[PDB]
Amino acid sequence: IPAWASGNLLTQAIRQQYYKPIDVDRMYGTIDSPKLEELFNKS
Amino acid sequence: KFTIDDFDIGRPLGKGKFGNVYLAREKQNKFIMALKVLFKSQLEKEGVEHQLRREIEIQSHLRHPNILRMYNYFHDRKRIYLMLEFAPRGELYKELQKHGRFDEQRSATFMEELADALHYCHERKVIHRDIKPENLLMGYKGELKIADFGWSVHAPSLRRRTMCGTLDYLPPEMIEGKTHDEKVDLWCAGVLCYEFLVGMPPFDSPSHTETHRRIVNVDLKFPPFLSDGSKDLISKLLRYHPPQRLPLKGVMEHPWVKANSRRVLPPVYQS
Ligand SMILES: CCN(CCO)CCCOc1ccc2c(Nc3cc(CC(=O)Nc4cccc(F)c4)n[nH]3)ncnc2c1
Repeated sequence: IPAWASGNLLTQAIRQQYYKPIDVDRMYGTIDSPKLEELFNKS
Repeated sequence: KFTIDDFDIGRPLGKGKFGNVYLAREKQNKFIMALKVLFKSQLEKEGVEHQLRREIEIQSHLRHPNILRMYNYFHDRKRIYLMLEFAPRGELYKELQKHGRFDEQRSATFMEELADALHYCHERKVIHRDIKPENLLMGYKGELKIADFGWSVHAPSLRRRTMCGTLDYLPPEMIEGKTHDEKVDLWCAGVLCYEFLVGMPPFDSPSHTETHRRIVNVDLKFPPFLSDGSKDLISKLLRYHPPQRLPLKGVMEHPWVKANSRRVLPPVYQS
């Protein structure tokens, strides 16, 4: 389990993220998605 | 766009009917999320592609503070990956089992959150159909997150016939083979509120026949420790007749909810 992913390093990062939320609609909701029709076809 | 190589993988968080969930960090943004990993050949052999598709379609288009977010999704040669909100306090069911029962503040809070999330769903003609503790997660400040949409449906016009959900939560109309509508979620909310307060669901029996009998008779037996307000809300949700159940706005306005809820909305991104 890498360091970031447990104990206080995790706790602090989570707190941080709660109080400084990022723009997920832009950072992720803006990026292309595979067509649902295509999820079981070739990548 | 996304590949698995864009994420640091932390550790596993849970199972799932189709696959494993991992704690993950998107490297670019150092943003902590969860990644649900599904194997394509397993899904095809189980025959569940269409079912998985419909679940993704519903969850990926809902944005509410009490519904677990699906940020995006991607796939490679062998796997499909769902990018999900991380719920730092984890499974609600584990918390109920540890405490036995929740107090009135914690219960009322959760009810206000549930009702707000469900009303968001219903305004979009989405029926959930399997509200229960095991389908709920908790955020950083304990906030309810509806996590699992496995039985959910978009039902813009037609009544439904599918028997679905979980034994102790089934509404009468399901058991009786009637058509159903969004008002099934009202009934399940009522069962949930009782289970939060009592630690067992209201119709618990060792035989499926007896549980079904108790449900269709609405054989509700309130323990004496329950407050009058809590009983009043549960009683108004657990109506035999769907049209007589308290609406979700009615749950959010109920005096027991107003008096006891300590709901806080999470901070949101600011320009
Ligand atoms: C108090 C600290 N605890 C200690 C744990 O050792 C809890 C730490 C956090 O625990 C969890 C557990 C499960 C999680 C979890 N589980 C999860 C997410 C989902 C949504 C899901 O899988 N969506 C989905 C959508 C379409 C198709 C499909 F197959 C699935 N279901 N279950 N998601 C996010 N964070 C979680 C945090």
